[PDB]
Amino acid sequence: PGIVELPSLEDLKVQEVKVSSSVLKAAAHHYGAQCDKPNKEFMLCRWEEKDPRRCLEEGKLVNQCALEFFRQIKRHCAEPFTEYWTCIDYSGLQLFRRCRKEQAQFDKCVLDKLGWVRPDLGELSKVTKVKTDRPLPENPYHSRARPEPNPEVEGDLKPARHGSRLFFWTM
Amino acid sequence: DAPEKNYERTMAILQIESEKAELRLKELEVRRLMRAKGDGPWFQYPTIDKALIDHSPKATPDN
Ligand SMILES: CCCCCCCCCCCCCCCCCC(=O)OC[C@H](COP(=O)([O-])OC[C@H](O)COP(=O)([O-])OC[C@H](COC(=O)CCCCCCCCCCCCCCCCC)OC(=O)CCCCCCCCCCCCCCCCC)OC(=O)CCCCCCCCCCCCCCCCC
Repeated sequence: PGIVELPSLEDLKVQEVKVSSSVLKAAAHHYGAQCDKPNKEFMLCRWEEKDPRRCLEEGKLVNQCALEFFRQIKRHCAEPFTEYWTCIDYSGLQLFRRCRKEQAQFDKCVLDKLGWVRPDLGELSKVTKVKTDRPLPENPYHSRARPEPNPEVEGDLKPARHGSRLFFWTM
Repeated sequence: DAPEKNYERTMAILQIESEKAELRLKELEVRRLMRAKGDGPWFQYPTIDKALIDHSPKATPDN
């Protein structure tokens, strides 16, 4: 069959978010609140196109919007964020409940210096609507033509001509 | 019976039996063509109902 089309290695170069998972988990709710729109544009494009190769640029926007998220933490609130993700980082399951006072200090410093409200219980799991300018994929499965069905039954049912027609039976 | 009655009764019998014979030959040919091609209402062995397929957004996108 045909040749698969891989993008170049230059099309895969982006400035990586080189932080650990406890840094991401400590900043997760404010990341979902602030970096909402390009993340949801990317995931809409990702569930609609069903191809990562059709989703690179929006993905780069995700990797563009995460970094601007962290710099805006790193400029203003590096101390409560560091003290909070260290405590998140201690736990082997990375519990939020072990770290509520560092969470409260990080939320206080962020709400004072940046005005970000942490999302309540239920908010980040909502199904949201996304207004994009890319087109809807008309054939996302790349399906070819389907076979035509067999012709249906039509016409009023007349009796059997001369019955069963079984060898000598007249009905 | 009259020769008229037996004669025309015989012709009615011959019409009925010749029509039955032509229809039996057609029945053989129809069964042969439908088993060969599968495009008639007979020999329609089932395939999977596509009303069973889930069309919701799944947990992972590539599907
Ligand atoms: C106003 C509203 C009301 C109106 C009412 C109008 C009517 C008023 C009268 C009411 C009564 C009507 C009766 C029914 C209509 C006539 C049917 C008829 O005679 O068909 C002839 C039928 C076909 O001959 P036909 O000349 O081409 O057709 C004449 C009509 O057009 C026949 O018409 P058809 O072409 O439309 O017939 C359709 C088709 C015509 O037939 C065919 O297309 C051919 C296939 C027939 C079957 C062949 C099977 C062969 C292999 C098995 C053989 C078994 C062994 C034989 C018997 C052993 C002893 C029991 O019939 C069948 O296929 C059915 C099978 C035969 C059943 C006949 C009725 C039996 C009822 C009483 C049963 C009593 C026992 C009988 C003996 C058991 C065996 C039947 O003859 C035979 O098949 C030969 C055997 C005789 C059958 C039974 C005769 C009925 C009277 C029996 C009285 C004596 C009983 C003695 C005691 C018990 C036995 C020891």
